[PDB]
Amino acid sequence: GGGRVEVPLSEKLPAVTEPPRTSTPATKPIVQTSSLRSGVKVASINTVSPISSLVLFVEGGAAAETPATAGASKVLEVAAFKATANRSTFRLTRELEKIGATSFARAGRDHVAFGVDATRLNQLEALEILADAVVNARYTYWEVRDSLDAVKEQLAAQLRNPLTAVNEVLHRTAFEGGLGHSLVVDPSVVDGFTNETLKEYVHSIMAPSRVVLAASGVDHAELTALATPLLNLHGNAHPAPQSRYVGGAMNIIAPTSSLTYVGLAFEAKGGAGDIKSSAAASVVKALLDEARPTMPYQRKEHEVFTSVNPFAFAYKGTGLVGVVASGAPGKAGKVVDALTAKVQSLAKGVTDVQLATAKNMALGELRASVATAPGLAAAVGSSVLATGKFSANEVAAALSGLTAADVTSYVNAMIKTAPTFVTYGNLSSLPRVDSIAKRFA
Amino acid sequence: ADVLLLTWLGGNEITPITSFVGQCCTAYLFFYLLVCQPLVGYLETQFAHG
Amino acid sequence: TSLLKQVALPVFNSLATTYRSVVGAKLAKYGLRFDDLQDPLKDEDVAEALRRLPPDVVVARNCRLRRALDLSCKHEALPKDLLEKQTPELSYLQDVLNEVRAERRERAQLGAPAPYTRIYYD
Amino acid sequence: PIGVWSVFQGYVTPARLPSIQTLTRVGAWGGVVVVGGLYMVQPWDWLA
Amino acid sequence: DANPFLRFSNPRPSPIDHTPLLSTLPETRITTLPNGLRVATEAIPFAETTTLGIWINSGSRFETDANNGVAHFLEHILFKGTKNRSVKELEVEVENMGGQLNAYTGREQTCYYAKVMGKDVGKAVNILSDILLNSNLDARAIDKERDVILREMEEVNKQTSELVFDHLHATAFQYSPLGRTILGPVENIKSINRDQLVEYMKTHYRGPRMVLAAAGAVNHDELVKLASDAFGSVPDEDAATSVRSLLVKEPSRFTGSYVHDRFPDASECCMAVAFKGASWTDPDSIPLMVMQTMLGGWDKNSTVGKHSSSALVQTVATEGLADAFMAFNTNYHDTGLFGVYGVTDRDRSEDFAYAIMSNLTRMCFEVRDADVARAKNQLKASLMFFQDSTHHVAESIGRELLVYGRRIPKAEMFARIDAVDANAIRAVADRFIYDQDMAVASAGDVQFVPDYNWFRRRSYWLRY
Amino acid sequence: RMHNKIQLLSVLNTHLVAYPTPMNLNYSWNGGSLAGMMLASQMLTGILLAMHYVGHVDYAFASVQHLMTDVPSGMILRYAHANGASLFFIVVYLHVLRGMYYGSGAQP
Amino acid sequence: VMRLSEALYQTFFKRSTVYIPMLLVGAYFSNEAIDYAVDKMWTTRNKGKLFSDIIAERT
Amino acid sequence: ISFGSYFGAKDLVGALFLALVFSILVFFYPDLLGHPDNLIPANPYSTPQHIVPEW
Amino acid sequence: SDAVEVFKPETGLTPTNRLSMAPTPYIKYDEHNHKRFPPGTEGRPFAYFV
Amino acid sequence: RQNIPLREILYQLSPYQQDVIRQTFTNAPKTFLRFFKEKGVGLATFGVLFFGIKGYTEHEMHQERLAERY
Ligand code: HEC
Ligand code: HEC
Ligand SMILES: COC1=C(OC)C(=O)C(C/C=C(\C)CC/C=C(\C)CC/C=C(\C)CC/C=C(/C)CCC=C(C)C)=C(C)C1=O
Ligand SMILES: [Zn+2]
Repeated sequence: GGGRVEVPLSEKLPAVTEPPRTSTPATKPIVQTSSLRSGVKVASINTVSPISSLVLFVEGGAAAETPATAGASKVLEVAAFKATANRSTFRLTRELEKIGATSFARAGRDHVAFGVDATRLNQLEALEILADAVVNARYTYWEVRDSLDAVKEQLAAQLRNPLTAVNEVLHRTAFEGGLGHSLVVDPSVVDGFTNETLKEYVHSIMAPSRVVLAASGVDHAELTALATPLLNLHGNAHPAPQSRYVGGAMNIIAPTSSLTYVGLAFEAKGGAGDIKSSAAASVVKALLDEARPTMPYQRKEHEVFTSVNPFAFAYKGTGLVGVVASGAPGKAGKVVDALTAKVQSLAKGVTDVQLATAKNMALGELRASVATAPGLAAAVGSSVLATGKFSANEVAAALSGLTAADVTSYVNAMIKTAPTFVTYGNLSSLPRVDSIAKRFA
Repeated sequence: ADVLLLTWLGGNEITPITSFVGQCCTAYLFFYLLVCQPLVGYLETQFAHG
Repeated sequence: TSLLKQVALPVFNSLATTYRSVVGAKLAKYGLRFDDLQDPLKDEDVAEALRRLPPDVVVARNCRLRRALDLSCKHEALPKDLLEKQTPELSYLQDVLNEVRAERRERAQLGAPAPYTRIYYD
Repeated sequence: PIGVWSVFQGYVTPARLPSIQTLTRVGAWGGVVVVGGLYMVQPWDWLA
Repeated sequence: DANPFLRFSNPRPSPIDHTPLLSTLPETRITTLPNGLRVATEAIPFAETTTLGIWINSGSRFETDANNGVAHFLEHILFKGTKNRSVKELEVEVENMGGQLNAYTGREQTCYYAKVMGKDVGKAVNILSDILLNSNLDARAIDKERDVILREMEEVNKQTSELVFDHLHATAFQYSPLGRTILGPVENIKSINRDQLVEYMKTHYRGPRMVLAAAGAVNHDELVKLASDAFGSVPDEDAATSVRSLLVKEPSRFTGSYVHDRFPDASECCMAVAFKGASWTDPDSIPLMVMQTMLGGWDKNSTVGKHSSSALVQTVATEGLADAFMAFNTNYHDTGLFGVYGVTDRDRSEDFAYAIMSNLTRMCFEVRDADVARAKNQLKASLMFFQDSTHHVAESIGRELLVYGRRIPKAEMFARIDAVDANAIRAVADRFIYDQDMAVASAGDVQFVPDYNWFRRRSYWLRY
Repeated sequence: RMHNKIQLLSVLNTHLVAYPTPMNLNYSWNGGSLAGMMLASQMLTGILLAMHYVGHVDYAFASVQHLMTDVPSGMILRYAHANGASLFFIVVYLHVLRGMYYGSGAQP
Repeated sequence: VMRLSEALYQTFFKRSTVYIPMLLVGAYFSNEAIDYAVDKMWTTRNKGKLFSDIIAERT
Repeated sequence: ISFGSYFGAKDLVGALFLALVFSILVFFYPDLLGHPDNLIPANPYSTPQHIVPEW
Repeated sequence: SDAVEVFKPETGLTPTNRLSMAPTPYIKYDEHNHKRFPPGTEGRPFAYFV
Repeated sequence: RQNIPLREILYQLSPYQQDVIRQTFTNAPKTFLRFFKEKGVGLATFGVLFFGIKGYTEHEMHQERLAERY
């Protein structure tokens, strides 16, 4: 028979505290970074968590796509962690499921990320599986052909949300170059896709100076010493189509959209490279948070709006801070007027309580992004890929050291720059486009 | 040929030479049905598509 | 017996080459390849490996099969100009089928069955 | 390709074979047919 | 063979010793106030965020027929204004501490909690005590929420899985308190008022049934002082009206039964089959956790389902029997539920049902050791993933003090998991599954779901 | 179609009229239909024979002789039924040898 | 209300290979009892008329 | 190809060959494949010299 | 997924919609042919013995 | 019925625009010789084995009858 001691009772003398308590480190751990002799940068941060997260960041995404290889990042999200030169798909799946580890492939607009999350006792297995699935991937014909269907329903489901479509068209209108390409493409774009297209895209994006290995809860010396023979990469840097902000306006026609969506955006100058400008953009995003759901079942009523959803994206060298607001189909001009009034009242000055509230909201978001080990590893990897360092302490200091005059100056400089304007839905009521982009001038 | 020989032998009388030949024919019938068909067939598959 | 087995390996190669030459001479009169003899209804590993091929290869295989069946119905052979171009030992199915069989061997050592069944028509 | 072809290819491992418990549960059907035959014939006290 | 790419890792499932992970896991401190309220903290050494809240051993089970739905209506009302703070005052003060309040109401458990930063522990304690003790419960807000609930009831605005599970609880626990829904019927909402809410909170929200659990960046002594200042005025509990006396007075009953909710033009076919499982205090609940890991779960957005370790996941993914499914293991104070829930359509519903029944009965006879070692490793890894988020740490602290009576240490939990072997799995499956009555619930396009006799016949094998 | 309205005509059409068959079958694929024809012939001749045969000792030999010399067309019926067993076995044996030659019993 | 015992279930009912020989011995004894009852009733009713009654009478 | 058109006449040809052999066996050599001893009435006390079955 | 988009029910407080949104634990079966046992009656059934 | 991907052009002629039995008299010796060339080895193997073993058995039977002959 099995154990019969009930869980309200303590387990018997075969329940030992044989591992002693290890003493805590004296200070909060710092991020330690170096570079391999192949040129791949390795950055890691130690944690007290029992979960180690390993993520591999490669420059690419929608910004590295061509018209021939259109939608290759979305296919790479599904086709990753399959048969390699050393393991089959069955062997990799069983080796991940044996240690209880999880894998993801995640494609941004300027990068693709591959990651394995496991416990602290299986970090060598996770590192070896991740490196083998990234470096030595095969991308066989039949597996890509069978994955294309699931890619098509995942894109079709992701395009059901109007905010995703508005974000795509807004990035198209705001930028010319790499950042204007479409991430969530139409399903019919990848109808002629083959494994040669994915192999061509992977050969373009892969280079030793465009790959960053980020780890959370892993010793740095051990990680470099055991990843030197695994991340010895070769290849040439395919040219990157640098993007520029130009602004403009566009439209979308949706036949059975029960609402109408309006997007307004500006450029965050400096991109992710400038700490202060990104902090000010995050504060502006929090200042535009009209209906934040801080409590269950709370009903904040607006006169015109149905939903408000701001954002602040910080790419390399340039950014895009703005707001998307919904509304009734017959009240779209009122939605535009209210959005312009909100940005103009922000430019008229912020009043102490709002500044403190938005600073606390930005600090809470920044600290809750890095609370878990996979989130911290992703943040370290993205920051090192975009800049060369992780500066969360400096970002928190910039958020806390922000005055109302600096924010008012930031919004004043924003409204002088030409904006980006996108509509959506069965558009049967709209003010003319010339008067749309006049209220900030 | 083995099966037709067994058909011919059944209409004869019992004789030591016919007993010996019938025993050899029965042994070869079992040998073909149980040894030639799996093993020679596997060798043919290894020759053709191996 | 390993020393006699080492002597039997060039013997195995010699009998394999002689068999392949004779059968390929018999095969080329119908335009068939060696890989065209494998039947999906007979073997589920072949049925799965044929599913992993690009469609032009399957079209070419089906055309060769129909040509050979027409020749068999006519009790004829290929013309000599066409018969001189035949290459019955050109492989299109061997690597795919080998990888399918290796996958089925690797799954069986851990207790897993094959992820494909026999073909049923009912 | 069901039968000797399965064992020539290496598809019959120590795994995918029936366990000892499975063979014992199948092997317990040997007594059922013996008891059924003895019930049908009834050769009482016939054991030598 | 690659030298660096083929070491350290292999697909052969072997038991892993998780003992060195116990050296750095933090400790839980519990302090019992004279009120009877327990204050339990778990300090993570370099955390910047804090989850803290109040867990209550109450819910829809401890209601009556007359006030069924009061506990769910309470989380609609409680955040709409207190006697010291208005709606806007509460909104501004919560916004300034950078967090969000949240609430869950189960059949037997209720929590109200806050995810804040470490500098806002005392403010969160004060706010949580303010909603919990000094609420307005205004009749105008009650009328303003009654009509919204009545509209979403008239529209049948519900998740499909929640619909199926509510039908399953209603038919498996007939004529017992666990068969009621958390939402309650339409008539109780149509005749709700402030008096019932006051009486429910006065009866059930007492000292020995309430845990203040905080995890992340928090000091134990300061939380003790803050809780004694704020939550020190809660009434104590009579001995005659404790949780155990209420459990004895109205016990749970399991009845083998069948229900389907048929719709004329639906597309999906959701179905759940459950057996009577174990209570929280049964020592067989750990093998049921291992068996639930062995059955696993799968949805069709994954493409590696054919290489799964689980045989049920392999069968469903290879033959395409369901769009998604999951095995569940629900535990209550004196009973439980164990089974599989899935989503399919009407042409694959019988084959999915057969796959569920055949994989459940198979665990009584043939269980190999590799599957058990794999499931033990996966369950221990899943337990280590919950330690990464302070919200899950606080939730586990509250749940474990409410339902076990104590904080089970991680070493004891690993030792209790490691004591499970294949014979234990066969014994527990024989106890709970083999030749037993089950409960069947379905909703949607369910005209081809087999009836109860088909499900009852397939709980045993005639060939052994 | 007329065969699509009566279920007997649908089965007969599907399995005897429109059934797809390989076009390169030679004359060694006629063993089965010949075996079926011989089975039907044996059944017919025997059912006719059993109307003049008496299954008792001291009547069986005399009933076969009365069948041979006195029943109209009885000698034809007896000799046909006797040699039809031989031809039935010839055809079935050649059928089995065909299946042995071509490996016709293999999967599926 | 009335319910089969668990310990008696685990012995003679859970496996078919144990259930079937028990079924056969119960069938044997049921046939013996039915034979005994029918023969006793027939011999009691028709006493003095059978052949064995005349033979035992002539002893 | 369809069975009922193409393989009906092909079966009819072989059936006509079989009917020719059958007619030869019935009408010209009716006792060729048999045994002459089966034209003797059965005697349980006297056995024939050679006891062989049909071919 | 939502039941309004998947099951697509009619709107209203019909008898089927009331049980769909909140099923009752007081299920009444028909008892003209068979009277039920008390709910939660445990034990292996007596019908095996019969 | 199955779907077979295939690229071809098929030509068929009417049965009444062709001769029925007039190339049989021309192809008859070639068909005979091709049949015996294709199946020559197996028929020879069967005949040699059957008739040689039958002749050896018959000769030994005659010898054994002569050995007991007075
Ligand atoms: C021991 C084996 C065996 C015996 C005896 C046998 N068959 Fe066949 N039969 C087969 C096989 C195998 C096939 C499939 C041949 C193929 O498609 O290659 C077949 C095919 C057939 C066909 C399709 C046409 C053909 O000839 O290929 C018919 C009709 C047929 N059998 C009828 C019969 C009848 C009627 C009998 C007896 C009265 C019989 N068979 C006896 C094995 C046998
Ligand atoms: C596979 C072979 C076979 C089949 C099928 C068959 N028989 Fe015959 N039957 C024989 C043989 C051989 C004899 C012996 C004939 C003889 O030597 O006179 C015989 C003899 C008989 C006799 C005795 C009279 C006589 O002349 O010998 C009768 C009556 C008879 N069969 C009836 C039937 C009937 C009725 C059927 C079918 C419904 C049938 N047979 C089918 C082989 C067969
Ligand atoms: C490889 O391709 C194939 C062949 O090879 C070209 C075949 O040959 C056949 C099968 C051939 C068939 C079915 C026709 C042969 C005849 C048979 C089996 C039966 C013989 C019956 C006859 C002559 C008439 C019987 C008459 C009566 C009245 C009996 C019925 C009784 C009643 C209605 C009461 C098939 C399926 C085939 O696929
Ligand atoms: Zn509710």
